[PDB]
Amino acid sequence: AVQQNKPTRSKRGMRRSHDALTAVTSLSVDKTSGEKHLRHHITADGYYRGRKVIAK
Amino acid sequence: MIQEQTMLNVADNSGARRVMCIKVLGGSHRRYAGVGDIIKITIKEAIPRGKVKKGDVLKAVVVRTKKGVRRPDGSVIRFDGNACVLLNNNSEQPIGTRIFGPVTRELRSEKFMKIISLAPEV
Amino acid sequence: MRHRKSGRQLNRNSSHRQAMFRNMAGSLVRHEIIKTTLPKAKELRRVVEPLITLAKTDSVANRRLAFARTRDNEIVAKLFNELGPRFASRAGGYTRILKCGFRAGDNAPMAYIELVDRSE
RNA sequence: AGGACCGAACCGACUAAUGUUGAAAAAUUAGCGGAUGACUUGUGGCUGGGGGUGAAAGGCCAAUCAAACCGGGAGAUAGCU
RNA sequence: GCUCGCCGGAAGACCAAGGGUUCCUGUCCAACGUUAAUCGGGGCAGGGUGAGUCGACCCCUAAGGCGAGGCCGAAAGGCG
RNA sequence: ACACAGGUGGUCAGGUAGAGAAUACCAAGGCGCUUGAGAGAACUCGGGUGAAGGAACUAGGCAAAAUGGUGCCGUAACUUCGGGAGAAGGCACGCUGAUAUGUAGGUGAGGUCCCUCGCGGAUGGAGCUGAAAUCAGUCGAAGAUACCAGCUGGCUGCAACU
RNA sequence: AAUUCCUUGUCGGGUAAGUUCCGACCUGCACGAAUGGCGUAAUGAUGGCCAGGCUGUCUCCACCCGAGACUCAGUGAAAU
RNA sequence: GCUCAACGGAUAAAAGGUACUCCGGGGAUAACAGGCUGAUACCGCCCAAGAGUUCAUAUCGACGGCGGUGUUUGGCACCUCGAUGUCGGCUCAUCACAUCCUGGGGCUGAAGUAGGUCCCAAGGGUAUGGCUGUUCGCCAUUUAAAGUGGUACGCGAGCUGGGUUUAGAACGUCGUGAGACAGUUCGGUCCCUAUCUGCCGUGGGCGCUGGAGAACUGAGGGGGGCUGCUCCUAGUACGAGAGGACCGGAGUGGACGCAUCACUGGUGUUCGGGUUGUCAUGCCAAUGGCACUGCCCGGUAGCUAAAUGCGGAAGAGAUAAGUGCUGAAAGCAUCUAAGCACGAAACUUGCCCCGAGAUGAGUUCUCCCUGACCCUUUAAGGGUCCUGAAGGAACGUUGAAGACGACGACGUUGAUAGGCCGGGUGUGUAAGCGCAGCGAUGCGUUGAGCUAACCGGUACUAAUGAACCGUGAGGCUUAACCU
Repeated sequence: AVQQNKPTRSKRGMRRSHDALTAVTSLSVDKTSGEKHLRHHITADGYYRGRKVIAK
Repeated sequence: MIQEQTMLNVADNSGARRVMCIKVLGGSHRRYAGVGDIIKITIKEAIPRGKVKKGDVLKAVVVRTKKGVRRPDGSVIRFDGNACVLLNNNSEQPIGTRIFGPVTRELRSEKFMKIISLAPEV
Repeated sequence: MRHRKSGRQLNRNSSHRQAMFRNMAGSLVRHEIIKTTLPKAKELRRVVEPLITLAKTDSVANRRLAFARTRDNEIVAKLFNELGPRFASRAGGYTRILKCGFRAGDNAPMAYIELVDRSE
């Protein structure tokens, strides 16, 4: 019905061996700037596809 | 559909306005009756001068139902107002001296095949 | 599964979604740019582009539109003279979607949705 | 005219829908008898523990009742755990 | 600010009983506030409720309490 | 004990629908319930619609569904004469314009006439409010069109009812 | 019979069949006169039964719309 | 000098109730279950009075006896006082065989159709309702079987609350009484987010030895296997005679498993049309917001059974009981000893699906890459550079796939998603205009108008170049042949 023995610190690691939702994997290159961005996403500084859009 | 507790009219004479359907029988898991399927029936109001009496249990066949009959070609021939014919269990054939409604010829099993040999235009 | 359903279910009741998209599509004509979420913005093209294409046909019997579907009370005085004559001729594609990733420290897929202001 | 109908508040609690480490240690949702009468209810007062009160169930008296709580007798007594 | 929805015998509006700073608006956002926080009965500073006619006090008083002298009970206490 | 659906007395009241303090929609006024974005899975909880049979389901019509308004008709046995009674059962229902560009009932005046010329003393019946009837047309498959809003007959035991 | 041992009696009616329903039998193993007996209407948070109306309770499930469940992110309990 | 007699004298002097009980404890002590037992029991047999016209054994069986079983009736008290919740039902099967239906062989007092009835076997198959809590017993109606049994006498971290069952209470009866009846009647509570084994589906790491892409073998596993009634084969077989059958089929029904959306209805809150209430739009035409999608009616795409389709094979192999040949030991007799055959509804191959972690990891085809240097406390590590193929994945547009991953398309060498411009099914001729009409409204333009899944065209808008992973002919031993 309930826990009668505590799971091991090996079992803890067996349940954290796939824990990364993001690795994070390699970036993509721009087209008018020496800058790089996330695959199919505009940077927080506005860089994407040589357009430099909605920058701050 | 014609199932348990169904209250319906008789197609033979002397049976009166009401008889009750009390299980289909003839095999495992038998529910609902189609045209020419034999059902078990009980008599409740039958005319005193007729061959049958109240509370005596008989065999009957469905002659009218809105599921109709489609065996000949796949097109459904349908009937308004659920009705049954009363069958002899030992000597075979229907038990009345008259029959009501226009009727059908698809009732072709030899134990009731005499139905086409009566006063109707079928 | 979902049998034949091809439109996505997003967030809130279908009644709240109806009014939120009605309010966002009419207001984007005056704001020119809106900041919102990617799944929401990907379904905005389905209601804001036909609202601009509504000015493509010219008739005295076309001015009573945008009153039963996608109501807005202020575009109905300017849109037929402004975007109807040359822009609405292209019958779609007026929108740009800007995928921006995270908004802050939370999990929401942030997007900006804007209208094209010059065709050439 | 009414210890009368249908029916809210106002009184009850015959029920099902949920809850059951609850939203809540007695509640919620939807129906339902009583509904001007032996009606219902606010405020203030009086009744106390083997004592009170009850159109009466061994029911009610600060979650306990074949007898609610506290300080003291008190470190009561336990062929027993 | 706009547009949309919800309540509308209330989820609007005016008060008692009780609570005792919680109202009003200036600043911070270390700590507290099952999300952010530039906001909050939070941290911190200040401002706030004025009566001859409302109520008490004041004048009566139902139930009832307290109750001289006197009485009951060893006394305490009680009756009246 | 909790930014706890629980407990808590007085005071005021509206369009339209409604007999209503029920209930639907809404005005004045108030508020968006102090985690967010998506997926569209069984399953659990809550809702919607359903053919032809029908209580067969189940200890058992429990539960759920149907009915449900008003006017005009029609009304059993049993009975302590008071009841039973809503017995049971039937028929109808929107809209148009005309008589009257709104009839009669309620309300009621310019005017007319009188006297003690005035919170005056009569009278006529415009203005306001406005049934219902009569006649003739018209539409949907459906007119009580939404909310709101009846299961009935017939025995037996217990209990007089409140 | 709310009382019944044989007893779910016996028999007539009601069912397809009824340990139940209504009535009749007397042989009440143990009804019976205020310790109350017999008896009827409206009524009744009333036990049992017959018929109809109306019905997804069932035949037999089938499709439709939400919340929780599912995925990530936020702030993060319990018996054991 | 005490029936102080409970006698070794508890006080001179004392009975009951607890369903209102409380406390200290308990298998020292109870009902169920598992085991233990098998007197009892069920099942079969040895004996065979006597029955069966005659006749013991076709079919039965006395007076008595044995064996098998775990199996009823009843015992032991070894597992329960820190709890294996009470009877039946529904759900759900699964094992046995002393075989119920199916098969195989046989005696019959079996001439034939039926009937009576015993060995051999576990592949396939074996009813619902009434009163009643009752499964059951009784009954009604049905079977090829509704077989005889085991499963904690199969049912609660699965359900209902009717039996059982207190605290309200009554009827009958008993017990002065307080309480009492596995008598009777109304009424009377049903808690539970999973640690791991058991399971179902599904990711990631590792193995199969250069990398990559894929199709084939088949160690072994599972599925298929049943049948009522009638009609034909057949008035043929048999038998005075009446009557009346095998093989193998068909007609009509069923269990069970398996697949579809063409039929047909239903549903279909992304499509259309009508309509009640009320607020908004100045008001009206007309159209939204809310009212169970407010209400009412059709219905595409799709689901679905309330609809439609379908099934247990031949050849080859091998098998209890049974059918056996030639034949000895034991001149004969014998299926067995030497020697060798037949055969069941069962079963292996064959068919249909899985399957090389078959670590015994098998096969074969299609595709690709032909590289160096420094240091050392090194027969091994740590650094740098050249050059990365064939391919795979992420990242996207998403779906015939889906809880999440996985996986089927398509990423400009593009039809993958969305949109536009149409068509189609579906709805039903609108909002306008013209005329007629007191007007509601009708008719004509108009088969109008509207649309989502079905169908077509289209790059209109979006799926960027790259970047990333994947490396340079691929470890060890043996044999033969040519050299």
